[PDB]
Amino acid sequence: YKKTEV
Amino acid sequence: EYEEITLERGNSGLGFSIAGGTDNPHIGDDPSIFITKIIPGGAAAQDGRLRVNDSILFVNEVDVREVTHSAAVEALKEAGSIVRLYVMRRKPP
Repeated sequence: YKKTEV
Repeated sequence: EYEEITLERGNSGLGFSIAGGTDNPHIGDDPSIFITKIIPGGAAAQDGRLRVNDSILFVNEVDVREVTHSAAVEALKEAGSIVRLYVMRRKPP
């Protein structure tokens, strides 16, 4: 997984 | 079990941080777009004081959760000046 910054 | 939270979005970046969907999963047992982090000084931190894990159910009117994380991050920024966050309880750790 990768956490996408929003 | 879905909670309705209207939040004021920042200009070009909001102020939250999402874990993954069907394309990029933190968990292959529930493809649901999660928030794992709150961005400090952003939209989530200024307007309220939630938990991260608030699992993005509907944003505006777009049906997220069982999506690519790219469709939910785009629907979070496509909310404009105002994120209309609706968040279901499926797997709270």
